[PDB]
Amino acid sequence: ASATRVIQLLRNWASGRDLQAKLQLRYQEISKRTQPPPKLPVGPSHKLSNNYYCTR
Amino acid sequence: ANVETVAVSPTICRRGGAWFASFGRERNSGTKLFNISGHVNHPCTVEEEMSVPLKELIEKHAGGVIGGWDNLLAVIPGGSSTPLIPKSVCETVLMDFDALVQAQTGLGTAAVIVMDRSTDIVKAIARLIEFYKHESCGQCTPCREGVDWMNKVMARFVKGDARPAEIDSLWEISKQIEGHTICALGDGAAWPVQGLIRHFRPELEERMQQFALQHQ
Ligand code: SF4
Repeated sequence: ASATRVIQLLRNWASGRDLQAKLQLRYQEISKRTQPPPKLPVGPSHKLSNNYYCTR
Repeated sequence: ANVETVAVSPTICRRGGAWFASFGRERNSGTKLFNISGHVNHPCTVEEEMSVPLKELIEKHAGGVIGGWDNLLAVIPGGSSTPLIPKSVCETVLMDFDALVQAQTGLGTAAVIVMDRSTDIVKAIARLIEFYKHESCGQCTPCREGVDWMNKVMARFVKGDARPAEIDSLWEISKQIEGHTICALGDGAAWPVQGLIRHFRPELEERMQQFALQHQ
């Protein structure tokens, strides 16, 4: 937020709240648009034995 | 009829059924030809009574195990199709059908293959599986595919390339093959793998640990 301090105070008084604490517009806090690769585990049926389909 | 079965019938008729019957335990009658090969001092073919103990046979007719009896690692008692038994079982087991069945193996052809403690037990069974892979007639799906599959898995097991879980996988593969084939070659390929897994699982896991260690 680039709003000057007097306008910030006027906004806080008119709203009756601390508006700067919870700003609707989102800045740097949000997650990066580039992320590391995932690994994504597998399910309970990914076994090499004791896994006959007729039991599940 | 097997040649040995045919060739004892005239003698059986001449001397009578009872004479043949006296030898061996009950329901395990007569004499038997034994071929002792592998890690013995005097590999040989001998004739002996049916229910002779395996240790007596090896130490009497074959000259004993190479390097002494304490050097014995394993014995395949009835040809390549019978599961191997470790030394602790071979000490008191008898060489008849019923006793070897009780020992989780078979009398088979009564071909005793002896392996001492210097043997790569995984490699010998892998060679037997390769034999079965090269002898399969290929007619039925379980033998034609699964014996080759087991051969590949055992070739990897020799190096230790696999993971321990695959051991149980291999066991299941053998069970799939066994009893689902037209003839007993599938049984004869599944049984040695089952014997190796039953008695030498630590060796397989230990080899896999070494392979995982050296390859980082
Ligand atoms: S189990 Fe017997 S019939 Fe079937 S493929 Fe093997 S050798 Fe041929």
